[PDB]
Amino acid sequence: GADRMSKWTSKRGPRSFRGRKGRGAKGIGFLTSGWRFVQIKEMVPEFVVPDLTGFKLKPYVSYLAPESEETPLTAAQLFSEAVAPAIEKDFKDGTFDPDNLEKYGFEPTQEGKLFQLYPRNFLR
Amino acid sequence: KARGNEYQPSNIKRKNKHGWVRRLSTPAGVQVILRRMLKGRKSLSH
Amino acid sequence: LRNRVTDRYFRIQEVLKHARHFRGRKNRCYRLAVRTVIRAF
Amino acid sequence: IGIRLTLPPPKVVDRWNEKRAMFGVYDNIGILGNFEKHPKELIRGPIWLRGWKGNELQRCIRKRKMVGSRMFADDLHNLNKRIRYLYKHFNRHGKFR
Amino acid sequence: VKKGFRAAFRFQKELERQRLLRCPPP
Amino acid sequence: ARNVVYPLYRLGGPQLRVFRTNFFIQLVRPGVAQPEDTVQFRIPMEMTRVDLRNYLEGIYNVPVAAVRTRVQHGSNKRRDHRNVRIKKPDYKVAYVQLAHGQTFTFPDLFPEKDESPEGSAADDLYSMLEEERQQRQSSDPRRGGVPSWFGL
Amino acid sequence: GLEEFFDDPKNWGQEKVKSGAAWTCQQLRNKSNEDLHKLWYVLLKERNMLLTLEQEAKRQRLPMPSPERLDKVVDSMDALDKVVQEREDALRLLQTGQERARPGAWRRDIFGRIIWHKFKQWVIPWHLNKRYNRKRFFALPYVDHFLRLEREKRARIKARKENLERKKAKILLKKFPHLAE
Amino acid sequence: KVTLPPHYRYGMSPPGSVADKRKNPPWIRRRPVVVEPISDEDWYLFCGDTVEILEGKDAGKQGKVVQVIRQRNWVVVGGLNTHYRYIGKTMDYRGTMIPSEAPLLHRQVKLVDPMDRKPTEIEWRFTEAGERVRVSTRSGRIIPKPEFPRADGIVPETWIDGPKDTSVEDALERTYVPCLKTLQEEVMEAMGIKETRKYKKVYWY
RNA sequence: CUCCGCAUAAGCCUGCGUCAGAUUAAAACGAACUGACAAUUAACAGCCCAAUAUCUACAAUCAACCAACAAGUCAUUAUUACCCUCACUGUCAACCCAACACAGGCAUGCUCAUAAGGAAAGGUUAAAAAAAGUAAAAGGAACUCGGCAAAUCUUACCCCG
RNA sequence: GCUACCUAAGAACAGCUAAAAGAGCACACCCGUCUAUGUAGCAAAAUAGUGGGAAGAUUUAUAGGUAGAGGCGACAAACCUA
RNA sequence: GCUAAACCUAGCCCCAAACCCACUCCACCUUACUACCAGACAACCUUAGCCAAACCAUUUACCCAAAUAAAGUAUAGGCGAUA
Ligand SMILES: [K+]
Ligand SMILES: [K+]
Ligand SMILES: [K+]
Ligand SMILES: [K+]
Ligand SMILES: [K+]
Ligand SMILES: [Mg+2]
Ligand SMILES: [Mg+2]
Ligand SMILES: [Mg+2]
Ligand SMILES: [Mg+2]
Ligand SMILES: [Mg+2]
Ligand SMILES: [Mg+2]
Ligand SMILES: [Mg+2]
Ligand SMILES: [Mg+2]
Ligand SMILES: [Mg+2]
Ligand SMILES: [Mg+2]
Ligand SMILES: [Mg+2]
Ligand SMILES: [Mg+2]
Ligand SMILES: [Mg+2]
Ligand SMILES: [Mg+2]
Ligand SMILES: [Mg+2]
Ligand SMILES: [Mg+2]
Ligand SMILES: [Mg+2]
Ligand SMILES: [Mg+2]
Ligand SMILES: [Mg+2]
Ligand SMILES: [Mg+2]
Ligand SMILES: [Mg+2]
Ligand SMILES: [Mg+2]
Ligand SMILES: [Mg+2]
Repeated sequence: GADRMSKWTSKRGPRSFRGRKGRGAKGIGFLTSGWRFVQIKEMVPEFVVPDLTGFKLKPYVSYLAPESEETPLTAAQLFSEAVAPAIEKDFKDGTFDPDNLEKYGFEPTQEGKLFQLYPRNFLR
Repeated sequence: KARGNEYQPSNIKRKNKHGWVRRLSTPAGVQVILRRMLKGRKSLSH
Repeated sequence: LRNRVTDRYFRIQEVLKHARHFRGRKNRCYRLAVRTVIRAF
Repeated sequence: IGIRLTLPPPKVVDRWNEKRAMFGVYDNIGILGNFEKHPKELIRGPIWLRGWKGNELQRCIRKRKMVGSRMFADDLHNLNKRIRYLYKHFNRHGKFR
Repeated sequence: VKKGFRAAFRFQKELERQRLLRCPPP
Repeated sequence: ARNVVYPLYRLGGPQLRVFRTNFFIQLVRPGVAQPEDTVQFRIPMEMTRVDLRNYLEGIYNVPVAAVRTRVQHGSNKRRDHRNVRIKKPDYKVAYVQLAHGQTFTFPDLFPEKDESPEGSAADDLYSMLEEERQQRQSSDPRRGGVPSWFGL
Repeated sequence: GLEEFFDDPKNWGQEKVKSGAAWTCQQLRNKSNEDLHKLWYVLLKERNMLLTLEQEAKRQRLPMPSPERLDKVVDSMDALDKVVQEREDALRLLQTGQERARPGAWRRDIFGRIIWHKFKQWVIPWHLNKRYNRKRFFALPYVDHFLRLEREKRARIKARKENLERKKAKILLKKFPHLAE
Repeated sequence: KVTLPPHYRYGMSPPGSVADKRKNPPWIRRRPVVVEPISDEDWYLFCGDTVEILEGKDAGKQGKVVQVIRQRNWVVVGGLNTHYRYIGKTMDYRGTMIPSEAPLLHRQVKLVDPMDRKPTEIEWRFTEAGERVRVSTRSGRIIPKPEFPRADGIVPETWIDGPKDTSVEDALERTYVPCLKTLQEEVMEAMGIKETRKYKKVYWY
């Protein structure tokens, strides 16, 4: 006699069922004796809003802007734009070595970094 | 006396008797879920 | 090949044309008119 | 009621298309070709029905024997049940014994 | 819809007869 | 943020920071009488009151004192074709109290003054319809239904 | 403050409001990360304003002055997200070589279906997790029949689709004789 | 989005309109209209083209196409092949009779030759630069596609940037220097936020 | 009239709030039917509590006298670890289980006749038969299988357990 | 999730005599002796009157357990979703 | 004259050929679709009957890798049904 098709939410069931279910909000703390909630400021997300004073860009773009070709950024393109000039310069100067790719910009291990590419330990 | 009211609703009882975990606990319930998936039921478990 | 009857109208009319001066439903209902038409003949 | 009130669209049959024009060609292939090929080899259709004829039970048995391993589960089950029913009907029921 | 042309033709002729009866020509 | 995997937190560790948040809110007119310093918003489920307070204080620089949130449930009673229930989406209603005695009132976003200005544009078809209707006259009873086109 | 949630008071009540084009992927690539951040926040403010205006229009039973502005803002924000994601993916491929930022694996479920299981963040090792161990990532030899039945059902669907397409092509050729050439 | 049903009969009205919804209800199921499968490379009738009506009501009059419907291979000319309908009719006001054009199939209209007002046959031929243009088979006459009003209705010449419209120079100013750095790191360094506590290892499974 | 009523629990999930229509209510405007728009804001409840050893014989019944048997819901200590805070979910209604706007079923706290909740009669006439009541001359079980029903609120027995 | 039995932790039982009660009268509450009505009914077992129990082998809320070549049964060949 | 009647497509069936499925983001084995703590629970084992033998008890065909033929031959069987 229960609507199986309907979505099972926190508004259905007894008090325990209603209290043990959430709407998807991330936790920002933990419970301790006396049903007392302790909040963690670090677990609470902190918005990063820059200063918009003097920013010349606007939500819309004038229709007089000329059309430009679309080229999605690739790993090879990024390497050519960033690391290739320095690598070519060092190779021509003779200072190139196969052991200082980290000096050129390579990251051997993501461990020990605040922002890690894989696994991603940072938010958008 | 008067019959027809044999179904007394209870969410805890319903979920315990018929549920995803209850079905997957035993191989027979897994087969029931498989039959429902093959038939195309929108609701596989209570 | 599925075959279906298409001239049932004419088959019914071949009997109902003889049952039009009767009284009641035995001049327009085939299952009732067919028995009276045979008796009339 | 039960009869259309309008004439159906006229039906035109191309009596001289390629298929009707070349129907029956190469039927006497064995007779007029030193019997290299049999006329039954020109029949196209089910693999179990090529130069063979029989009743429903024989057709079902032949299909199960030849392509039974390649059939779907439901189709094979239905074929087995049909074979059982046909066996019972043809060996236990009827008017002439 | 049933396959056939003879029944439709015969019923069309009967309908034409009925139309002539309903609207007699001069 | 929404539909993202929050990094797991351990004792100590860094601070969880979001740089490009995808939480979009909308200031809705309250349907019932509210205090002057009270502002009502509609927000997604994944947004908490603390997150809303930080959002307002960091993006719009609005002083916030107290936030109270509730979950509003949409109606699933409607039956469309094929007798299938259609679910109106649920949302979260948030009430925010201004933190320095400021008062907010929802403005009239559709002033009749601007909606009916002196400068207006009329379609050619509409103007033709209006002119033709004005030119055409109702049939006088004394004519008795006789057409009023023939000059004779 | 709270004024940013509403459009310009002069523009309030206007039937139509002029707007420009939406930022393209190449234009956003031409800009730096900080510029993209600031533009994202500006677009977020504009999107909030447009959503508020649309909701108030629905409340007052009046048409929105310009619905296309919301679509343009959404497209611009999606393009910005695409550019940022492309940059992040390229950097990840260079530094580590992994395609995806979230670890995952190909696992067979309890129903025998091959799925992509995305790993979750935990504190205890994998073997010490009672709830994780309660999950089954293998299929016992009683699901083969159901897998075969599902495969046969999919084959039937595909055969029906192909046969219907061929019948439609034949009908089209019959109606238009000149399509034979 | 106005998701079209599997069998949605197109007509002389834009999809997702009040007229279409008064017609084309979600519960309607009509016989499909068989349409000749003209490929994108075979359709030679565009908006603004001056075509001559053949076999139609006018049967010879030349007019400009005002609307194209490739779903049913329809091109509608302006002021030609018209039937009279009462628009804006009320209980007493008979309404203003106006002529509404009926759609014409591709086979019923033939594009006129710019060289000679007589109709011509279109053959798609690529130019030296690779631009495929409609060439008259009668005398090798190039038929350029007529210019049509822009989709957004904004003329580039008659357009002044608004308060919320970025200028061309600002939109084209490239300030992106590629580097092996993330947006989060760049924003952190730009704004001056400094973090010293590292992210400890978490088990992924 | 008041069988109740109010609130919680359980159950259901927007199911008589506003506007624009009136299909429809076992008549009919009401609106419970259609579309759009609003809403229920935590203090009340749910969601709790580090480890290793260790402690816990003396009922409740106003718990004081007696009085029991069926022998009873309602405790710690030692050491180590431990600065940090107010997150999330339920809050609507004339409502649940019985195919129904069903005389049925439905756990608690308060009220004990109400401060809260409702209307037995669509209009007319007053035939038969039928149903629920009131009153009855004289007799008072003569009725009937039987004092069945109704009224008043007896005595003496027998069989079985 | 009805019902037969059991398990864990709960709840209710006005007033009167005697108080020592598987005690008596008598409400809530449980059950259903007799009559009338109803028999497609209000109800696939009900309503009205009249009845038995009502501090106990009593009634009852919640969660769990016993599954058919069986369960369970103060044996009625009971009950195990009308 | 009402109620009505009529329609031609949606698509489906049998073959042939070819060995098909798989992950925008997020969530989903606990009460599935629920961001985030100390586990150890792990699969394998003759099918039986209806029915026929006019009851029934032994018995009673169920594709197992080439169409046909050998051949319903040898052979088995309450030497019966039948295999
Ligand atoms: K026989
Ligand atoms: K409800
Ligand atoms: K007697
Ligand atoms: K009842
Ligand atoms: K028998
Ligand atoms: Mg039922
Ligand atoms: Mg119960
Ligand atoms: Mg709350
Ligand atoms: Mg509290
Ligand atoms: Mg309330
Ligand atoms: Mg009860
Ligand atoms: Mg009152
Ligand atoms: Mg009455
Ligand atoms: Mg009356
Ligand atoms: Mg008397
Ligand atoms: Mg007597
Ligand atoms: Mg006496
Ligand atoms: Mg007598
Ligand atoms: Mg009596
Ligand atoms: Mg006794
Ligand atoms: Mg106990
Ligand atoms: Mg008492
Ligand atoms: Mg007693
Ligand atoms: Mg008593
Ligand atoms: Mg007995
Ligand atoms: Mg007996
Ligand atoms: Mg037998
Ligand atoms: Mg027998």
